[PDB]
Amino acid sequence: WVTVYYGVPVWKDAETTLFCASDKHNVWATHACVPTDPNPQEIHLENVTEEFNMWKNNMVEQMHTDIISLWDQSLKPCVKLTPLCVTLQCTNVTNNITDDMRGELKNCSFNMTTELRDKKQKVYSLFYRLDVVQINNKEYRLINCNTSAITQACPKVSFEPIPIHYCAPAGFAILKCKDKKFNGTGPCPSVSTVQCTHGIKPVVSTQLLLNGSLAEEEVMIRSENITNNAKNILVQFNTPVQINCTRPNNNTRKSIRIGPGQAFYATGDIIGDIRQAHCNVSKATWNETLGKVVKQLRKHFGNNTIIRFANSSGGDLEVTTHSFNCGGEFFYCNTSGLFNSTWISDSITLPCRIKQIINMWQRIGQAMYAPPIQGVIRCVSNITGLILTRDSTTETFRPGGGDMRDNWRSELYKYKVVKIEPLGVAPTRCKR
Amino acid sequence: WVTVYYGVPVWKDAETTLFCASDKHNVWATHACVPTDPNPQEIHLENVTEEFNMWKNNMVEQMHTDIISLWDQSLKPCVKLTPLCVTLQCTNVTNNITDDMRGELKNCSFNMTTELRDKKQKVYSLFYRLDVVQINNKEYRLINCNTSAITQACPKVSFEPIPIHYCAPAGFAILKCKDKKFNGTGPCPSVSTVQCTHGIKPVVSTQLLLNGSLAEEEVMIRSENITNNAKNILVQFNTPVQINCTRPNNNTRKSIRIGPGQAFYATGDIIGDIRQAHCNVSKATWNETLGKVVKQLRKHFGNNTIIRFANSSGGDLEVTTHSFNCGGEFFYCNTSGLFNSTWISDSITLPCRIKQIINMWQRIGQAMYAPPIQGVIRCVSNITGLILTRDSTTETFRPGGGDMRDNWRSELYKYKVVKIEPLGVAPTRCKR
Amino acid sequence: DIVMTQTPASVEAAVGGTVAIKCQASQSIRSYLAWYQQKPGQPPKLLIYEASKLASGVPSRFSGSGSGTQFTLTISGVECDDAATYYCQRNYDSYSGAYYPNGFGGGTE
Amino acid sequence: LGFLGAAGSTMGAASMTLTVQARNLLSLTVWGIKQLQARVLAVERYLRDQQLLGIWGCSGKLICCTNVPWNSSWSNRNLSEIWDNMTWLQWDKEISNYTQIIYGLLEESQNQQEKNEQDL
Amino acid sequence: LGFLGAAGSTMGAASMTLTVQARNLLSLTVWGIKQLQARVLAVERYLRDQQLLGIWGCSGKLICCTNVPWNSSWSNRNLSEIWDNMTWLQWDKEISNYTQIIYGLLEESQNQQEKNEQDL
Amino acid sequence: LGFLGAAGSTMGAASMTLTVQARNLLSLTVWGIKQLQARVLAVERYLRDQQLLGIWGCSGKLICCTNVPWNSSWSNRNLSEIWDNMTWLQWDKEISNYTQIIYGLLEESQNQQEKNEQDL
Ligand SMILES: *[C@@H]1O[C@H](CO)[C@@H](O[C@@H]2O[C@H](CO)[C@@H](O[C@@H]3O[C@H](CO)[C@@H](O)[C@H](O[C@H]4O[C@H](CO)[C@@H](O)[C@H](O)[C@@H]4O)[C@@H]3O)[C@H](O)[C@H]2NC(C)=O)[C@H](O)[C@H]1NC(C)=O
Ligand SMILES: *[C@@H]1O[C@H](CO)[C@@H](O[C@@H]2O[C@H](CO)[C@@H](O[C@@H]3O[C@H](CO)[C@@H](O)[C@H](O[C@H]4O[C@H](CO)[C@@H](O)[C@H](O)[C@@H]4O)[C@@H]3O)[C@H](O)[C@H]2NC(C)=O)[C@H](O)[C@H]1NC(C)=O
Ligand SMILES: *[C@@H]1O[C@H](CO)[C@@H](O[C@@H]2O[C@H](CO)[C@@H](O)[C@H](O)[C@H]2NC(C)=O)[C@H](O)[C@H]1NC(C)=O
Ligand SMILES: *[C@@H]1O[C@H](CO)[C@@H](O[C@@H]2O[C@H](CO)[C@@H](O)[C@H](O)[C@H]2NC(C)=O)[C@H](O)[C@H]1NC(C)=O
Ligand SMILES: *[C@@H]1O[C@H](CO)[C@@H](O[C@@H]2O[C@H](CO)[C@@H](O)[C@H](O)[C@H]2NC(C)=O)[C@H](O)[C@H]1NC(C)=O
Ligand SMILES: *[C@@H]1O[C@H](CO)[C@@H](O[C@@H]2O[C@H](CO)[C@@H](O)[C@H](O)[C@H]2NC(C)=O)[C@H](O)[C@H]1NC(C)=O
Ligand SMILES: *[C@@H]1O[C@H](CO)[C@@H](O[C@@H]2O[C@H](CO)[C@@H](O)[C@H](O)[C@H]2NC(C)=O)[C@H](O)[C@H]1NC(C)=O
Ligand SMILES: *[C@@H]1O[C@H](CO)[C@@H](O[C@@H]2O[C@H](CO)[C@@H](O)[C@H](O)[C@H]2NC(C)=O)[C@H](O)[C@H]1NC(C)=O
Ligand SMILES: *[C@@H]1O[C@H](CO)[C@@H](O[C@@H]2O[C@H](CO)[C@@H](O)[C@H](O)[C@H]2NC(C)=O)[C@H](O)[C@H]1NC(C)=O
Ligand SMILES: *[C@@H]1O[C@H](CO)[C@@H](O)[C@H](O)[C@H]1NC(C)=O
Ligand SMILES: *[C@@H]1O[C@H](CO)[C@@H](O)[C@H](O)[C@H]1NC(C)=O
Ligand SMILES: *[C@@H]1O[C@H](CO)[C@@H](O)[C@H](O)[C@H]1NC(C)=O
Ligand SMILES: *[C@@H]1O[C@H](CO)[C@@H](O)[C@H](O)[C@H]1NC(C)=O
Ligand SMILES: *[C@@H]1O[C@H](CO)[C@@H](O)[C@H](O)[C@H]1NC(C)=O
Ligand SMILES: *[C@@H]1O[C@H](CO)[C@@H](O)[C@H](O)[C@H]1NC(C)=O
Ligand SMILES: *[C@@H]1O[C@H](CO)[C@@H](O)[C@H](O)[C@H]1NC(C)=O
Ligand SMILES: *[C@@H]1O[C@H](CO)[C@@H](O)[C@H](O)[C@H]1NC(C)=O
Ligand SMILES: *[C@@H]1O[C@H](CO)[C@@H](O)[C@H](O)[C@H]1NC(C)=O
Ligand SMILES: *[C@@H]1O[C@H](CO)[C@@H](O)[C@H](O)[C@H]1NC(C)=O
Ligand SMILES: *[C@@H]1O[C@H](CO)[C@@H](O)[C@H](O)[C@H]1NC(C)=O
Ligand SMILES: *[C@@H]1O[C@H](CO)[C@@H](O)[C@H](O)[C@H]1NC(C)=O
Ligand SMILES: *[C@@H]1O[C@H](CO)[C@@H](O)[C@H](O)[C@H]1NC(C)=O
Ligand SMILES: *[C@@H]1O[C@H](CO)[C@@H](O)[C@H](O)[C@H]1NC(C)=O
Ligand SMILES: *[C@@H]1O[C@H](CO)[C@@H](O)[C@H](O)[C@H]1NC(C)=O
Ligand SMILES: *[C@@H]1O[C@H](CO)[C@@H](O)[C@H](O)[C@H]1NC(C)=O
Ligand SMILES: *[C@@H]1O[C@H](CO)[C@@H](O)[C@H](O)[C@H]1NC(C)=O
Ligand SMILES: *[C@@H]1O[C@H](CO)[C@@H](O)[C@H](O)[C@H]1NC(C)=O
Ligand SMILES: *[C@@H]1O[C@H](CO)[C@@H](O)[C@H](O)[C@H]1NC(C)=O
Ligand SMILES: *[C@@H]1O[C@H](CO)[C@@H](O)[C@H](O)[C@H]1NC(C)=O
Ligand SMILES: *[C@@H]1O[C@H](CO)[C@@H](O)[C@H](O)[C@H]1NC(C)=O
Ligand SMILES: *[C@@H]1O[C@H](CO)[C@@H](O)[C@H](O)[C@H]1NC(C)=O
Repeated sequence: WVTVYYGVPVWKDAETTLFCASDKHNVWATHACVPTDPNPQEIHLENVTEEFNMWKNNMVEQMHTDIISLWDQSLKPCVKLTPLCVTLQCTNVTNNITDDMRGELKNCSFNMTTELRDKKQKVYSLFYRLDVVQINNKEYRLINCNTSAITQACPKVSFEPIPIHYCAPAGFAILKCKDKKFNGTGPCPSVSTVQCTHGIKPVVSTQLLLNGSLAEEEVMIRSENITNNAKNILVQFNTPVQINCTRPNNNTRKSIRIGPGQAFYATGDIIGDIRQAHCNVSKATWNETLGKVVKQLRKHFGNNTIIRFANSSGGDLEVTTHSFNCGGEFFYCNTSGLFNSTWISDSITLPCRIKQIINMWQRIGQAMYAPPIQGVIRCVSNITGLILTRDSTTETFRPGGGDMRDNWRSELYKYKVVKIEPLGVAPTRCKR
Repeated sequence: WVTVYYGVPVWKDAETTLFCASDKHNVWATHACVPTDPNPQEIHLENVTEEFNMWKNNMVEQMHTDIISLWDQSLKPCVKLTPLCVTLQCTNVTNNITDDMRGELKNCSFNMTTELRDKKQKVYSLFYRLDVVQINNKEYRLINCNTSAITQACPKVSFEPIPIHYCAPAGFAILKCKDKKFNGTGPCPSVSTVQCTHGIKPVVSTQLLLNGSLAEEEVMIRSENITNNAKNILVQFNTPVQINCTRPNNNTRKSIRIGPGQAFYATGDIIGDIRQAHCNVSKATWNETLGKVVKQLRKHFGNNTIIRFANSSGGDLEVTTHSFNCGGEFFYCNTSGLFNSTWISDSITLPCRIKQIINMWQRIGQAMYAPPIQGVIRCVSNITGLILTRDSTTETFRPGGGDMRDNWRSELYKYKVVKIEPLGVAPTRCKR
Repeated sequence: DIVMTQTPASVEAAVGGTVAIKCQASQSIRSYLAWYQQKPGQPPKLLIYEASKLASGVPSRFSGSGSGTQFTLTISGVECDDAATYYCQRNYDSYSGAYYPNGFGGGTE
Repeated sequence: LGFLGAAGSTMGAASMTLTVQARNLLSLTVWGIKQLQARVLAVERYLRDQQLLGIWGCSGKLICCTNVPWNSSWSNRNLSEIWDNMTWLQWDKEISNYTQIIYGLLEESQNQQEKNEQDL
Repeated sequence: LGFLGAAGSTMGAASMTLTVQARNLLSLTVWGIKQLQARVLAVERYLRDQQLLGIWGCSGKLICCTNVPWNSSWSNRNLSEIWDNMTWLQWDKEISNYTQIIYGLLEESQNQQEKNEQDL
Repeated sequence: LGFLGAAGSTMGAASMTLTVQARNLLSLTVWGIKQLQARVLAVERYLRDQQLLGIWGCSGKLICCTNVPWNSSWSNRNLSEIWDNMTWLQWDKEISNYTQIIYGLLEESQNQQEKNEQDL
């Protein structure tokens, strides 16, 4: 009566280790990743359903620890700048500036070690205001002198995002859901199977989500709990909004030897006038896109609810501004110029600041020093979504953001990992 | 005629790699150890015998190298104290002391590096006499300045023992012998099989064996060779002897920054009077326990042999005193108050010293600095056995000890690792 | 791929009586069935969407319900303005994941 | 249909795709060490399934029939209903809690027939 | 009796526990890397035993009978004595030094019967 | 002759050395980590070949015969020529580009005969 079958098409939810596939020694060691399967076959599954939960998806946790581990490994074999944490003697940069840049740059002189242990040299460099702390012309310290070590990033290792594909080991499969009305949880009927996902760009940002995937059928609004004001709301656009960012100053760079075999890259002088860094967003596009978000957002509050976007909530720059990583520079842009409307029933210019000393993972640990880059940086990118948080007829939303194990969460919401279980039994009418 | 059988219950002696199972980032990385099998099944083997040799047991060698490797890995990502090896200017601590502590603590001032490379600060701290060496008030060096590097142990990593279970890989099995009269070598008939052993606490000590397993049927005395005076004798009690140890002084601690992101923990001042560290053992319990050891020890010498325990043999503290690791402090206690009797036909107080610079594995290599601990330490522990060495009617025994690849040897004596060999053949009366 | 069959063909009733029209599918289209009314010479008017919701401009005599693979359109009473055929439209594509108005079954008065 | 193409299909019909699923079960930086973990895991899982089929006397077959009787208490259904009106995912849930019973019976029943070859 | 429960038992009686032992043969810090060593070793040993059974024509069986004659010089004993009055540990010691002879004979004798299927 | 001793020999004659080659297929410093790579690779390759033989119904045999017809378009030669006047290296080159055809036919033809046991 008992017949044993092998190769039965069933599975259980499971957690396993995923490995990557992809495609000059960049920050994510993509040359160490296996080659992709070109033209992989996607297999649609007819007459199946499955349940998903993007807020409990362990693929997010692996992407989180993979990116952090890679960041730290890549910065490990790089020159330390410990000898640079000295008393600095600084004055203001005033010779060729606009008023908006007055006080933004400082000219600092200091006594630094030469390759010979017994000799010192007088050198100077420029620093941005945000990296320099006054002690009492005036004496200064770098911002991390009493908190952590500063390591200079290696100049040969780039940071631009490179798509990384996550692949399951044999015996496991990835279920991708196509239901275009899926809100992040529960039954999601249009399921297909892939062995390895498409590439995801490991972009790190706050408030605005850049260079991600787009929605199609509608703007999607997803949250763990809509009525819980302690949770974030992820909004995915079905159209991109284009932005253009610039340095715009023409920078120079010089090397200082600080010991045998090691050098520090100092910001040199500036060619031409000094102007403030900034980002432009097309105004009409932003105006229309925001209206689409509101129409859809109202479905969870009522047709008589007024939606206001107020302003940024306040706090440290890392959580109040738009953290933008581009061209090898770290930008902190003022988004109050975007989120300024109330909804009832040209270009926008966002002034932006630059920092060289970066605490990338919002932790106390080794800080990275971004070496200066010569020439002029020009960045073009797509806003694919945004993060909102919510504070009796008017609801208030704010950019919020700042959370890690987010952003990537908007790319991995479509996937679940399952374990294949080939054996099973059933009754029939045979005997040996 | 030839029949081949698979799954035949036979084995050969073998050596393989064992892995652990167990159960806050402690020194043995127990969070990296796999979970245990709850309520594991022990299987008694009827009508078998096996031979064991605890002196040739390779499980001891693996425990030895696992503990050392873990110790070194755990202390690796910790602040180095190299900048502390400076000329110290010291005076005696005299303000609130008893006579027994006169000269035990010194008050040392020194010129140490601040987070800025170009600034120095005058700081002071207290040190124990045993960690400070006079050069020529008076000038001093730390004990390891001309021998090794000093690394401060990380304050978040605890040292109390945590049971570790050793598990065999599939295809291997561990044979545990229950013969309660087993002397460490030869046939041991009461054999049972387990897949993984019970937990063993990685306690490091000398002279007295603390928090181990107990004997039952009798006090067991084991040695590689009883008549060889170059060998140690391990004595396992069938009852615990309780001891209570104390700091007893109320200590404070302060942090000194010694460079960006790094700090040294200095012993601060002392609240209340300064008294000598000490351990108490119940006297009656010690008196009775020692008599039991003698009765059994005599069986290997004769009923007309007198047994004397003399005193400690002399040498460096690490091999003459009771090395005791508890509360995060390192104690070196005087055991001459215990081993003081001759056997023919209240509490005991043992004065004890404290050191902060520890050469844990009796090797020249990196030394560990134990940071100060605030408040008052109180330790309670079980003496489960002891180590004796032996020097014409009187035999003399002394605490001896000091050997590594010992202590754990008293926990692993019960186990042997074997390899399962499922194939074999035999004649019968069948053909194809 | 898409199977939609309207079965109670050629049903009519006198004014004041009632009628019902029903459709079946070989694939579930839970809550994604739309009903239309087509009077001669006119484009179809949307009556009911998402199985049971009435479209704006639709009289209260129209109703309906269903789930899965079984759905019905009902008229609470004939008012002599029912001179139309009715159609079933599927608003869910099981292969693409999209929810657009692809595929009809129908033709019953 | 492709790998798991039959997952939503009738249990009977799905028996003809057993080859397709079986065919796809077997295979110091961040993206480096994970590949030893990925490969060791794939191998161990493959072998455990083969080991059970070997023990039960099903080596070399996608479909094997044995002499263990069906105990109706495991599922009070007829054959027409499970083979024609149910999928494998549904069936697996229905009798998942008897898996260990069936497996113990299947292995004992194999050894009982090996001793019977002592006579040939 | 449990795993190796029959180790001290009569060779004949112990044949009924072959399932029990077979069933238990298959599966960058200090306690980390040792697990790849533990798993790779378990897999290789399992597979080598299966490979030999495959080569000798014993695939899928705990007990297999072949046509190789017994050479009495390997052990001058009758069957009553080894099957009723001896354990497997004892037997293994007695003929351990002929293992390589038996295995060579067993594999050659299998290939010699594969060529005989050239006629079917 | 020894391992690969028959590599230059006639295809027919070489069939009697299949045992010899099969027998030898299965098994943090610079010379350290390479051994996990060496062992994992040896195991995966061994198992993939065994998996295919299992699927085609050839488990446990060095030589297995199946019911798939020979399509002469793959090689327009008679049997006398390939078995007596050719080596295996030469044969492998001649039909290397049909390997995937033969394998697909071999596996489908096995499942088609498993359903036929539904009647026993
Ligand atoms: C969102 O996606 C867009 C599109 O991919 C992305 O914009 C692109 O960024 C790259 C990298 O910053 C730009 O490439 C540079 O172009 C300049 C001008 O020709 C070159 O000089 C640069 O070469 C130097 O830097 C290299 C990297 O360190 C060195 O290897 C090289 O030797 C030189 O020193 C480099 O080629 C690219 O032009 C833009 N594309 C557009 C249309 O602007 C954007 O950055 C993404 N968003 C985010 C947040 O990353
Ligand atoms: C032999 O076994 C005994 C029994 O297990 C063992 O004695 C125990 O030692 C631990 C650790 O020293 C004691 O636990 C402490 O208790 C005090 C008082 O409440 C706490 O303040 C301590 O907390 C601090 O330290 C922790 C570890 O660094 C920190 O994580 C924490 O945040 C605090 O800073 C700690 O809980 C325990 O009380 C005793 N038990 C008894 C009965 O005394 C003995 O040490 C073992 N022998 C040897 C040689 O180890
Ligand atoms: C930062 O300060 C230095 C030192 O005063 C400036 O460099 C000097 O520039 C003058 C010309 O204006 C030269 O004659 C000197 O020889 C330069 N000195 C050195 C040491 O190079 C520098 O221009 C200032 N930078 C900015 C942005 O103001
Ligand atoms: C910004 O959005 C546009 C529009 O989707 C992207 O352009 C498309 O890129 C894909 C992939 O190469 C092409 O198949 C489409 O045909 C392009 N569409 C158009 C209208 O040109 C563009 O790549 C996005 N930018 C970034 C940085 O992601
Ligand atoms: C170690 O020496 C220091 C320095 O003399 C002592 O600290 C001083 O204590 C007096 C009070 O008795 C204060 O007025 C001073 O301001 C303290 N000086 C500093 C630098 O703190 C310290 O008490 C001595 N420690 C011991 C144990 O004797
Ligand atoms: C010191 O010895 C006592 C006596 O054996 C230990 O107390 C026993 O602990 C076990 C395990 O928890 C219990 O099952 C017994 O019932 C306890 N016996 C008594 C009389 O209470 C005690 O744990 C030992 N101390 C240390 C540090 O190991
Ligand atoms: C999904 O379910 C439908 C039934 O609701 C299946 O359709 C049947 O297919 C068989 C052939 O396998 C036909 O004989 C029946 O007449 C069909 N039923 C109907 C109502 O038309 C469909 O095959 C299933 N999909 C899959 C992949 O198995
Ligand atoms: C250990 O040896 C004894 C014999 O000394 C075994 O006892 C025999 O068991 C069989 C059944 O298996 C009985 O028929 C005999 O009559 C028993 N002999 C005697 C003298 O009573 C015992 O079974 C062996 N233990 C194991 C686990 O095999
Ligand atoms: C190499 O090729 C030669 C032929 O050129 C083989 O010699 C033949 O061997 C068979 C026996 O296997 C004899 O019956 C023939 O008569 C021999 N031919 C000649 C011309 O003498 C030789 O055996 C081949 N070597 C190997 C290893 O196969
Ligand atoms: C430099 O900047 C400070 C503000 O931080 C301002 O008070 C001071 O006047 C400036 N000095 C010069 C010369 O502009
Ligand atoms: C370098 O050291 C000298 C010491 O006399 C000091 O006068 C000078 O100001 C220091 N220069 C800088 C740039 O710190
Ligand atoms: C010094 O530490 C304080 C926090 O205690 C911090 O606010 C300040 O910015 C630090 N300054 C420097 C130069 O590290
Ligand atoms: C998603 O939709 C389901 C109904 O299909 C609902 O129960 C669930 O609460 C929704 N989730 C969120 C986050 O709104
Ligand atoms: C932003 O727009 C202004 C005109 O309002 C223009 O002068 C500036 O160059 C633009 N900046 C960028 C980065 O496009
Ligand atoms: C960005 O620059 C391109 C030219 O390179 C221009 O066509 C585009 O309109 C600019 N986008 C915005 C938002 O200004
Ligand atoms: C642009 O924003 C204003 C509010 O500032 C709003 O009234 C207007 O409708 C918006 N335009 C579009 C196209 O959404
Ligand atoms: C907008 O937010 C910024 C950052 O928190 C704050 O400095 C500014 O005063 C706010 N402006 C208004 C009008 O609330
Ligand atoms: C953004 O600009 C406004 C002026 O419109 C200013 O009041 C606000 O402080 C700026 N935000 C930040 C974070 O600097
Ligand atoms: C927001 O809009 C008001 C006009 O309604 C304007 O006065 C204010 O400056 C705007 N805020 C920002 C940050 O641009
Ligand atoms: C910066 O100035 C130098 C002057 O020699 C010029 O060659 C270079 O092209 C300029 N770079 C940019 C981006 O304007
Ligand atoms: C300090 O201790 C030494 C012994 O090492 C002793 O000779 C000296 O007199 C003591 N000094 C004081 C002030 O007690
Ligand atoms: C610090 O250095 C000065 C140099 O003049 C010396 O006089 C003083 O004694 C030193 N202090 C200490 C505590 O070593
Ligand atoms: C210096 O080395 C000798 C051994 O040559 C040792 O006895 C002494 O204690 C050491 N002193 C210091 C401060 O390291
Ligand atoms: C243990 O006992 C055996 C006798 O059973 C004896 O031969 C052996 O020497 C003893 N071992 C020791 C260390 O005394
Ligand atoms: C040891 O015993 C003495 C009494 O003789 C008592 O004063 C002391 O506190 C005890 N110490 C400990 C650690 O129990
Ligand atoms: C240790 O302290 C406990 C109280 O915590 C006491 O009951 C016990 O008798 C003491 N043991 C000894 C040996 O003094
Ligand atoms: C305690 O030790 C003395 C020797 O100092 C001995 O005579 C006495 O018998 C011992 N008591 C017990 C109970 O063993
Ligand atoms: C006891 O041993 C210690 C340490 O070796 C020694 O200093 C002391 O003098 C000895 N006492 C006697 C009485 O032998
Ligand atoms: C132990 O105490 C005695 C006094 O009874 C003393 O002579 C001996 O030197 C001390 N032992 C050690 C190691 O200090
Ligand atoms: C040993 O006992 C004698 C009395 O017989 C006593 O005088 C001596 O001080 C004791 N030794 C120790 C270390 O307590
Ligand atoms: C040490 O002294 C402080 C004085 O503020 C007191 O709060 C603390 O409880 C004391 N600790 C102990 C163990 O006596």
